[PDB]
Formats: sequence, structure tokens, C-alpha cells
Amino acid sequence: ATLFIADLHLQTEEPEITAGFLRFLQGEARQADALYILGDLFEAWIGDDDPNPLHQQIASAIKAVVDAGVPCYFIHGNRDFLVGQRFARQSGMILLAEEERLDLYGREVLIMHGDTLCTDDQGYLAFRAKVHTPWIQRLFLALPLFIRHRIAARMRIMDVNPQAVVDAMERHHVQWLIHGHTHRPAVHELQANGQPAWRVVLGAWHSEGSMVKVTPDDVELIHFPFHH
Amino acid sequence: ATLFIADLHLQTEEPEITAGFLRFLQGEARQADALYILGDLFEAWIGDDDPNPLHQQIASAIKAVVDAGVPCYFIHGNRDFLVGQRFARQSGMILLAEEERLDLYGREVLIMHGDTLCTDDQGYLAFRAKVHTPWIQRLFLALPLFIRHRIAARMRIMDVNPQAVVDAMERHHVQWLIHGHTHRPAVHELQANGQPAWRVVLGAWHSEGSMVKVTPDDVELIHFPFHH
Ligand SMILES: CN(c1ccccc1C(=O)Nc1ccc(S(=O)(=O)N2CCCCC2)cc1)S(C)(=O)=O
Ligand SMILES: CN(c1ccccc1C(=O)Nc1ccc(S(=O)(=O)N2CCCCC2)cc1)S(C)(=O)=O
Ligand SMILES: [Mn+2]
Ligand SMILES: [Mn+2]
Ligand SMILES: [Mn+2]
Ligand SMILES: [Mn+2]
Repeated sequence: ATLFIADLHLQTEEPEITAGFLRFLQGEARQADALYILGDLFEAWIGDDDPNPLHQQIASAIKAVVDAGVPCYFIHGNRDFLVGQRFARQSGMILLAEEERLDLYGREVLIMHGDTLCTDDQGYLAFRAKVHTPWIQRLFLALPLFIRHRIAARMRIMDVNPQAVVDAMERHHVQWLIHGHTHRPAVHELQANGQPAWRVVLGAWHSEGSMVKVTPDDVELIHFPFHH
Repeated sequence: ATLFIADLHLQTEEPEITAGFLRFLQGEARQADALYILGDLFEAWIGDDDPNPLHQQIASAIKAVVDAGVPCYFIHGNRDFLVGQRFARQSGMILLAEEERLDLYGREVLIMHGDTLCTDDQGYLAFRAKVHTPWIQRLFLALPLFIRHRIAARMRIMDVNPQAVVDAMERHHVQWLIHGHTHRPAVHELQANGQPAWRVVLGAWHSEGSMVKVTPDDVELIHFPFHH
């Protein structure tokens, strides 16, 4: 099976979610063919030089999975778009583009975080266009750590636009889309490419985790409580 | 694994949902230890003497499962409370009470349809108390079929009360509850019996089916599209 997760929003203040993630990594993930993390792995990210110990605990847990023969992949979310090549290296994770078209046992599937589908929030889209500008990023990342922390400190979810969904599945000519961002776990049926299509939406990790499990014959969205 | 499903609302007008159910019965269900159907298997029921061919197609598909060594069980919903011992016999299904406390590989779990938890709808609860009165049922069931059909024809969802949930899990001293009715698939965490508790809610069958799969170590809520 190939596994997809998203919207863990991992942080120092929620160790319970972190332990549920580490349980997942040490059991479920080890049996998989591949693990894809579709963004918002972290609640925030101000650069790979942050010495936050949570960041290394996570990179090490993912790296163990990678080193067991299970490739892990990462698509950025809106929370963690600054995750960079040094984190990739520490984690063993391969950074992917904002949209990837995969081939899972013969089935073609589009993966993305899902924030780009939220076209009714121009407030957000304006923000995203800015923070995706490389010179703006590199500016931020050139600041001393202590100034970046204070900038984030200061800065303290629209559903998808149905048409944006259809447009994305039609650009890639796919009948399957997996995404997160919206925190509304569900399987949807629509039409794309003159045919039945499915959009599978992952949940955020709070009381429960969620994953999409793709096998040769089946696609399942699975929720699991943190009970052990 | 032990499987739980609910809220299929099967009917003549939705053959697609019926085929998705029959797929499920012929694959997934055959590998299970037991299958529990927690109510609203049918969109309506006016008695086991209804000759609706859908009713026999379903009973035969369930009976095949039962005859393969997989016991099936049924708790009534609000839609199909008149399902009776003749349908049980045709289907091989065992009729259970409105609340059952099960033992699944050592774990104690409460199952119910879930309409009884909806105590903020007195409109419904009044209705339910009436249609659960045996003399009222037997009256209805004594009518000629054609009159019952016309009575149903004339008759053309509140979420749970959180306290009613806690009260139910505390009456049975359980940390696990599985139910349907509300059509809001989710895993919830609460407190019961001074401890962590989980309520797992099944979805209705529309574009997707849903099931709770209980194994010795895990409880998962699974959604699956009808894609094959
Ligand atoms: C949907 N999100 C937004 C909606 C409208 C506008 C902005 C956002 C948004 O993602 N904001 C946001 C705020 C802070 C972060 S951060 O990781 O702390 N960091 C990014 C690098 C610059 C400093 C801030 C990352 C993202 S939300 C509600 O989750 O924050
Ligand atoms: C939650 N349900 C109710 C809410 C308020 C009041 C009543 C109901 C309700 O379940 N009504 C209802 C109506 C008809 C049926 S029936 O199967 O067709 N049949 C039952 C036997 C008597 C004749 C009608 C079964 C149930 S709902 C909205 O699903 O119908
Ligand atoms: Mn998120
Ligand atoms: Mn997001
Ligand atoms: Mn129902
Ligand atoms: Mn119901």
C-alpha cells in the first residue's frame, strides 16, 4: 500500500499528536511501499536552522522509515512552505512540487496540499503569492533566528472552490485527487474529463489521525483514534 | 476483523448504492469474523410481507455471507424498525436489541443505531416512543399491504446530545461506542468512567460507503468510494 497523510500541525505544545505520529511511523508506515506527506507537517516553520528539538525528533523518526526501505515524500503546506533542502537531508524525505501526478499500481492520481484550490479566499491567495516569491523568502531567511521568531509571534479555513477542483483534475487528466488543507475528511464524487471522478480529503491530526491507503484494487480514507 | 456498517438507506430508486453494498458483501465481508449492521439498512420498511424484490435480493446476498461462516447481526434504525423475524430468517441475520455491549477480542464496545442519543429532538423521540409501542406496530402490520404503502407514501437529522452519549457509555461502563444515524462520519474523543473514551460514527452510503473495522489491536473508520 501507498500512504498519504497531511495536516499534522506538529508543535511543542501538543506532544500527544507527536506521539501518535511516532506510533504511526514505527508501525503502519514500515509496511508501506511509500509514504507521502501532503503539507502542514508542522504548525509553523521559520527555516531549517531553527534548533527546535521537535524538528530533529521528527526528522530522525522519518529517516528511520526511509532507512527501512520506505521512501517518504513531502509537498509543502501553507504552514510549512519554508521547509528546505537541509530538513530534507536530515529527514531522508524528498521534496516534491505543489502538484504531482503519480502512478499508483497503474492508477493516475493528483496530489497537492489543497490550499491552491481555495480560490474564494483572495486574502489567502495574495498572502501565498507573496510568501512564494523567492526574494521575499530569502530575505526572511537571511534575518537572525531571534527576529524571525518574533515575526512569527506577531502573526498571532475556506473550503475548496468546486470549479478549481474540476480545473485541476482536468489539467492533469486524472480521475483521482488526494489533498488536505481544509481539515474536512471526506470522499467526494464529481465529474472530470467527461467521467466519474473522486477527490479524497485527509483530516487534521487532533483526537484522531487519518490516512489515505492506496492499493492496486482499492482507495480507502481511514481515521484512527490515538488509543494505545 | 469485525465490521460495522449503517445507514445504507437501500431503495429501488438507488441501484448504484445496492450494487456497492453487494460488492462489499461479496468481497470485504467474506474475510470478516462477523458483520454488524447498525440500522437504516433500508430507506423504509412496512413489514416483512412486502414483496419488493429488492428485499429478497438483499436477504439472499446477506444469507450467502452467513452461509460462508460469517455471522451477521442487525440493530434496527428509525427507518427500518419493523424488520422482523421473517426477514431475519430469509437473511440469516440475528436481530439484536437497541443497545448491545460486545466483547471484541477483549475490548468492550457499545453498539446502537444512535437515534436514542438525539435527545434534543423531542419531535423525533415522541414519534419513536409511539412506533415502538407493540400494539401500534401490530395494528399497522395487520392492515392490508396496499393501505400500509399508502400510509408511508403520505409521510413524505439532529446530531447527538453530548450528555446522552456520556450517559450511555457510563451505563455500560465502556470506553468505546460505535453508532450511525447522524450521517456525520467521525472519530470523537470524550471522557467516560473517569477515563479517555471514543465514539466512532459511521456514514451514510451515497457516493461512498463506510465501515468500522475492529481488530485485536486497532479500531478504524474507513470510507471507500464506489469506483469499480
Ligand atoms: C489558511 N491560513 C492563512 C489564511 C489567510 C492568510 C494567511 C494564512 C497562513 O497560512 N498564515 C501563516 C502564518 C504564519 C506562518 S509561519 O510558519 O509561522 N511563518 C512563515 C514564514 C514567515 C513568518 C511566519 C505560516 C502561515 S491559516 C488560517 O491556517 O493561517
Ligand atoms: C430522523 N427521522 C425522523 C425525524 C422526525 C420524525 C420522524 C422521523 C422518521 O424516522 N420517520 C419515518 C417515516 C417513515 C418511515 S417508514 O419506514 O416509511 N414506515 C414505518 C412504519 C409505519 C409507516 C411508515 C420510517 C420513519 S427522518 C428525518 O430520517 O425521517
Ligand atoms: Mn492544515
Ligand atoms: Mn493547510
Ligand atoms: Mn440513516
Ligand atoms: Mn437513522
